[PDB]
Amino acid sequence: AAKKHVPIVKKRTKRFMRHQSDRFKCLDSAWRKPKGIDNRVRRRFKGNLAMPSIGYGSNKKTKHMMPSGHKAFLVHNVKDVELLLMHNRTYAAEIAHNVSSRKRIDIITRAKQLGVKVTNAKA
RNA sequence: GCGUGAGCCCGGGUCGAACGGCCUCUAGUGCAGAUCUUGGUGGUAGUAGCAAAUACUUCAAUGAGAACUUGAAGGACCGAAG
Ligand SMILES: [Mg+2]
Ligand SMILES: [Mg+2]
Ligand SMILES: [Mg+2]
Ligand SMILES: [Mg+2]
Ligand SMILES: [Mg+2]
Ligand SMILES: [Mg+2]
Ligand SMILES: [Mg+2]
Ligand SMILES: [Mg+2]
Ligand SMILES: [Mg+2]
Ligand SMILES: [Mg+2]
Ligand SMILES: [Mg+2]
Ligand SMILES: [Mg+2]
Ligand SMILES: [Mg+2]
Ligand SMILES: [Mg+2]
Ligand SMILES: [Mg+2]
Ligand SMILES: [Mg+2]
Ligand SMILES: [Mg+2]
Repeated sequence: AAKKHVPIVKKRTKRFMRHQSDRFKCLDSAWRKPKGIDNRVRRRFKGNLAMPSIGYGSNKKTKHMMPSGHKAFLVHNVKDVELLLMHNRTYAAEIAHNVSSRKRIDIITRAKQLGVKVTNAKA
């Protein structure tokens, strides 16, 4: 179980999609700030896409925290997962994607010994 | 799943030989436009159309397949500045 923490509030779950990326396939959905002189999104017309702002920033107490209350730490081996020995209530280990199956099993066993949560343990 | 965001990480599939994090150093380093360059691909669309030069028809053979292959017969044109 994670450390006691204030409830996690996101202030927003949507992704801030790029303007007209829904209409043009040459445009990736990744956010781009519209620099056009006449742009309605830039000028903040009612009923349009919202632009990201620092006001959407998450609470400093719960930033980078997954819903279980843990912060993800990427591990590539057993020695990496052993760095979380003193942090099993604040940090959860995420096994790197390019780790072989046997090394994944070793990391999972060591994390079970240490009491460290693994976010992608099932395989 | 994380980040306000650019982005980052993971699960599954495909795949087959290299690759990444951190601190510095470096630059031919970030694209929707430029009637931009090269290449590829659409709707239009099975659409416009394939209509000058009189014209083809019967039987048989060949052949998987015959109006525009061939034989025979008929009907026609060029009509000696052909
Ligand atoms: Mg978000
Ligand atoms: Mg103006
Ligand atoms: Mg090879
Ligand atoms: Mg350049
Ligand atoms: Mg382009
Ligand atoms: Mg531009
Ligand atoms: Mg072109
Ligand atoms: Mg075309
Ligand atoms: Mg037609
Ligand atoms: Mg015509
Ligand atoms: Mg015709
Ligand atoms: Mg004719
Ligand atoms: Mg026959
Ligand atoms: Mg004919
Ligand atoms: Mg005549
Ligand atoms: Mg005559
Ligand atoms: Mg003469």
